[PDB]
Amino acid sequence: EVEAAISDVGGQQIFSQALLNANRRGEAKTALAEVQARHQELLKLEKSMAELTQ
Amino acid sequence: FEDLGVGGLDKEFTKIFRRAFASRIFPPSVIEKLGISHVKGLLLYGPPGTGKTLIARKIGTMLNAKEPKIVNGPEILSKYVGSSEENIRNLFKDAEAEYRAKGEESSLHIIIFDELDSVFKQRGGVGDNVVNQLLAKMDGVDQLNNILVIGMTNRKDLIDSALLRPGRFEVQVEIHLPDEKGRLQIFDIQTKKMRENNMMSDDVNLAELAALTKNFSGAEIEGLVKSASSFAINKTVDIAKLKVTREDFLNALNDVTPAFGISEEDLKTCVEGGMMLYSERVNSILKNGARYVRQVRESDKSRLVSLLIHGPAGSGKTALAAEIALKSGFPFIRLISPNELSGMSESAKIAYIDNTFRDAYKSPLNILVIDSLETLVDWVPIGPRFSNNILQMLKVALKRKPPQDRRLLIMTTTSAYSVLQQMDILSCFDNEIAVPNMTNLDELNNVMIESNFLDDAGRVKVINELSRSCPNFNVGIKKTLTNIETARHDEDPVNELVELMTQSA
Amino acid sequence: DKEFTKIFRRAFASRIFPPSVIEKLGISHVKGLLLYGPPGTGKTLIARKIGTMLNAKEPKIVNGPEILSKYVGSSEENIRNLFKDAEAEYRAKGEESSLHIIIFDELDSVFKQGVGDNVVNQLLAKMDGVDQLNNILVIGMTNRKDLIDSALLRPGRFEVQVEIHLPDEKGRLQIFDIQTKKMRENNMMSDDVNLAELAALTKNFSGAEIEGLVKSASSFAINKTVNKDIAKLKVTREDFLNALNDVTPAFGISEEDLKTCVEGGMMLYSERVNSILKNGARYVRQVRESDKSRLVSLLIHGPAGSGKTALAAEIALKSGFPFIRLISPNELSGMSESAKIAYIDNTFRDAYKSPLNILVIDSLETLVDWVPIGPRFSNNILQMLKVALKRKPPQDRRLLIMTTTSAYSVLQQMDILSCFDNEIAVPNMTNLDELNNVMIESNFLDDAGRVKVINELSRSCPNFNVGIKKTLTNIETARHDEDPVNELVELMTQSA
Amino acid sequence: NLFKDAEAEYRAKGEESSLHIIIFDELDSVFKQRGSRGDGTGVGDNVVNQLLAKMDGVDQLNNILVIGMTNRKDLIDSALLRPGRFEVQVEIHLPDEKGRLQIFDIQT
Amino acid sequence: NLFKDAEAEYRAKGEESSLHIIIFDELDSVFKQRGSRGDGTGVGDNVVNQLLAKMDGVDQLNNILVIGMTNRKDLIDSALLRPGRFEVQVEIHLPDEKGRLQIFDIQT
Ligand SMILES: Nc1ncnc2c1ncn2[C@@H]1O[C@H](COP(=O)(O)OP(=O)(O)OP(=O)(O)O)[C@@H](O)[C@H]1O
Ligand SMILES: Nc1ncnc2c1ncn2[C@@H]1O[C@H](COP(=O)(O)OP(=O)(O)OP(=O)(O)O)[C@@H](O)[C@H]1O
Ligand SMILES: Nc1ncnc2c1ncn2[C@@H]1O[C@H](COP(=O)(O)OP(=O)(O)O)[C@@H](O)[C@H]1O
Repeated sequence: EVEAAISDVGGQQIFSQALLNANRRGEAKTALAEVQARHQELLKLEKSMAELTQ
Repeated sequence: FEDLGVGGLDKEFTKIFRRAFASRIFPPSVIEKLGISHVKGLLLYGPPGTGKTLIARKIGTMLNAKEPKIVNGPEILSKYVGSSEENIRNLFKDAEAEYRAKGEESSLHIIIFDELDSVFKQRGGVGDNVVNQLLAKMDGVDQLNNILVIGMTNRKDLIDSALLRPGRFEVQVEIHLPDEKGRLQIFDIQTKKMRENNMMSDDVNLAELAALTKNFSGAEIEGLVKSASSFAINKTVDIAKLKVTREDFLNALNDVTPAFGISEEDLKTCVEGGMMLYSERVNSILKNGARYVRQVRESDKSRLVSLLIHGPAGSGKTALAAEIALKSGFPFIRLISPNELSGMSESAKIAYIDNTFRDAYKSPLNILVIDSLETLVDWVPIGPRFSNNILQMLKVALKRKPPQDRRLLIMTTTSAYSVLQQMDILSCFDNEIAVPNMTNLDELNNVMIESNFLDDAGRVKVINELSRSCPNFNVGIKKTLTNIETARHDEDPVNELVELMTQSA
Repeated sequence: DKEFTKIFRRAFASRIFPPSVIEKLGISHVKGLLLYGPPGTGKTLIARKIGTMLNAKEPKIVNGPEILSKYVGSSEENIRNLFKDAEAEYRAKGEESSLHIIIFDELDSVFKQGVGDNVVNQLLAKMDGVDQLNNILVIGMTNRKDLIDSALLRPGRFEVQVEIHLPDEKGRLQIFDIQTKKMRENNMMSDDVNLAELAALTKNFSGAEIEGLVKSASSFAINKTVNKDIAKLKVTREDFLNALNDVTPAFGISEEDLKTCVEGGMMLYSERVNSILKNGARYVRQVRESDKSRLVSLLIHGPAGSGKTALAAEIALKSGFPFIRLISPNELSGMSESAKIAYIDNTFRDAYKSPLNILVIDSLETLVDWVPIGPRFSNNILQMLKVALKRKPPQDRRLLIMTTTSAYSVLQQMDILSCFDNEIAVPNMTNLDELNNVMIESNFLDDAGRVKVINELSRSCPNFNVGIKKTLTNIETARHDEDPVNELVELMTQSA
Repeated sequence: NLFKDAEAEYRAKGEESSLHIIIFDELDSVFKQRGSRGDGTGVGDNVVNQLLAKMDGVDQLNNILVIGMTNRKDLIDSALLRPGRFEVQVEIHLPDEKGRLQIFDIQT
Repeated sequence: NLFKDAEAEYRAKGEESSLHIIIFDELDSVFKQRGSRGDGTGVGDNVVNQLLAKMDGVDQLNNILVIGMTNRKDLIDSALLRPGRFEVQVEIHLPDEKGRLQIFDIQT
């Protein structure tokens, strides 16, 4: 007559992935992309003070 | 008690008030000086649709508790591991919080479970975890005595043994169907908006209405009244005097079908072909049935009777049972036949039958009919084969006396007597009625005049031909009626009716 | 139109009355309506049109999957944002507030049995309980009714259920005309195209795939053109007829097999055939005429190969009733037991839904799975049939059932013979004249051959006794080997 | 971002627009049936919804043919398989003997 | 996470640490005989075995007291009742008469 055939229900697991804040944007965001123009200024101090020391 | 909207339930409120609230009413100085905790659980049980939700709700308002938090049984389950039980845990959070914060001056909380037996079966799968989770928290290591939990169920005899111990579910209460006084009070409460606002005529006497309605469940009375009012207003469409008179009430009363009442429709269908007394036996049979009905109604000790009717196939057995039933006037009537049960699974059939048995014990007065036995038992002679379990269900059922003063008559029918003795079941039955088929010509005469088969010439000639031809006439009524119709709608009565009728006997 | 009157009379009556009596009495308005049916029926049309017809507010159309929101928790904010206007209008006026209708395309999409759960909680919270908003009416619809969460399925919520339907002749014809308008005006259909017969072709089709058909026939016309004759572009029936092969429906029809069961044709080789046919005609008349005989059962039995199914099918086809179907073992192959029982049950339920009906069951033993060794057989199916055959249909409805069999003695053994009203026997032919009739009807040999066959058989085989099937196949096989008698007579002789 | 160019050009020029074609090789990667569960981060839903918005309510963009290549039809949302969206489905099965000969011809 | 505070004190103040007490209520729901039931996903074994490893592992503790309460002694896993883990087992059973008298005394 009868027996077993399909059984369980209460039993499962799940992993979990993750995205990230957008503002993050490219690494260049404050104190990163400005270092290009901040360097020309610093080269200006170096120079103007080279005039100073000479 | 009755100042609030609940009629007929009197003892229950005395008991509940005495046991539950007599320790929350007095000033805490006293009861603290007394040193007793509070009851922390309640189980009230009964048939559906009796007003259990209502009583549960009103209790909270009486105590000025917080708004009730509600949940229903089967929804608790989820299909992930341990969230089915997380939900059970969530419910007590706010009570915990307010207890820790305030202390002993916190305001009482209320929780309502619905259909408790749907999950909380005896333990020993998810089920054990659920039962466990509720136990460990209902009364745990940390004290929490500002809460109250209410339980609602139909089957008390299936809940796990541990929840019913003094400490978790102390007070057990039963809710039964309304009595006559209950019905009268129910009408009084329900028809208050109509009464003061003056849209009920003065002719309607609700006491008569109460008397007329028996085994009405207490919810459906609302259905009746709203239907009647809707009927009246729809009939109107004028704003002279919108009055509801008795005719609306009678109409709506006629329309509605209670759940615990007569199932007229299938019985009328059962006897569709009519009852004509073509011979002398019929009278006697019906007299027997009436006698037994009286014996059931009047006695005290014979609270149950089992009565069997049997005879040859096609003898028209079931119709007599339906007739006897319909001429009795009892409030509760149901019919079990193979027709309903067709297509179901085995477990389904046993469940159905057993439900149908248990319901009757509630009502004061009941008759219950079984259409055929070998068919239900799945008999087939080669081997032979049949289902043992259903047989045992029936065998056990036919001895169970009603649990209380309620009363029951059981009627059953079969055509296979011999098999039943070879089964060793015959001891179930106290008394027997026999239904043989016709063996005479004058009986043919009576039936054919009643059917008005043809004019007298045809009638006389056919009885003469069968007199001279068939000496030992013997058939049941089924073939007689169907053959008569066949001859009628066919040609030349001698050509077929006589020939068929010989070929059948 | 019947739904058009049910919903009007039953549901939508309370709002008509002066609002004062409704507030005073306490009567509560019907709230929820579920339209359900297969895709493509145009349900959104009726849903909009009910609102427009009843002079209701302008609906909010919301898609099913669109309820699922990007942000966690914002779906529920949307659900609560939707009702603000109706709730505020109710606050301002109350009993005089206008009727607000909300239409939910693909309700099942999100309200399945954790955003999709909070939305359930959230709707359920506002829709009943603290609120008594009898102006927020809802009209949901779903193609798949089973996925609805049980939490919502209770009285007072979605109380009225409405069935949708599929195209009729004049409706499909009118939509055909509607689509063809622009082309028929501009003289670019060949006049030979008759629209009505195209409707007669398209039986299980709905408008969008009608457009598919039109575009396809056009595309074939294009194919004819491309390997400056644009003036000759005219869509001809052969484009449309050829295009019929590409598109496909999602329906099924079974009438065809009750037509293929008589593929071999009738030959009327003997008189008893005619007698039987007359009897069947008599019985169908009997059913049609008498108001009391609402259930008639016949049994047809005979030796294997005598020919039993074709006869019943012939009776049924000459009957001409609205509803005819067939149960044969062929359809039931490959399933498990619990599935055969359900299939049979469904078919029986489907036959109670028309004033006059005919039903035919084939070769009972195979349905019961009889084998004589044990003997073994499946009892449950047997008892299913036993109870089914004796059920009087609901009021005013009438059936006529014919069942064919070939093992009468076994049938006698199970004691089921009580279920039938009248029996018919079908013996196979035994006389050589009948062979001659069949033979001339088979026009396989010339006159001389058709005489020599009977001459040879008369002197070899007095008792003929073979089923017609064997005769037909024997003729067929003999036509290739040796057309002369010197094959067929012998082959029949081993078949004698 | 893919649809911008053709959109702009079309919007400007009307119907003269040159026909633009886009082909998704290996479509079944991400367009699994949106009415699904597993309840991770819902990006796998948003994506398909986006395409559908740009594909059905095109707002009169009639110069686009999107071609999908797959090995297994079944995986895909039925909500892409409907009129107005992926109408024609072409099955390409094993070659015959004559085609076998042409394949030799071309390879050799 | 139940043990962190305990170990933390042990490492710093070696012997003098105060006693930490942790109470398990209903031990018999999660810690069954490992391997018998059909786990399906394989969670229960992990719970049991994690507890085994921590209770008396390669790193010694001398601070902790753990309590367990249950109705069905027999179902608990076999290895946990080894002395050194759950050493002393006590039976609570229905009181006789003198017990009942004492209960009445101390209640009222
Ligand atoms: N006095 C009567 N004698 C015989 N038949 C009657 C009588 N009164 C009514 N009937 C008809 O008998 C039928 C109902 O009886 P029923 O069909 O149950 O007979 P049965 O022998 O129990 O059936 P079955 O042969 O299936 O066991 C109806 O047609 C009913 O009208
Ligand atoms: N005179 C005839 N009567 C009936 N059928 C005929 C006749 N001549 C030819 N045939 C053909 O016989 C074919 C097969 O008949 P049918 O399917 O009834 O066989 P059957 O004897 O029922 O088979 P089985 O032994 O499996 O039950 C039909 O398609 C029909 O056209
Ligand atoms: N004894 C009663 N008195 C007044 N109303 C009742 C009574 N019993 C049921 N009702 C009505 O039925 C509804 C309550 O349903 P209830 O019967 O409590 O649900 P269930 O019994 O199915 O849990 C309310 O409208 C209530 O007024």
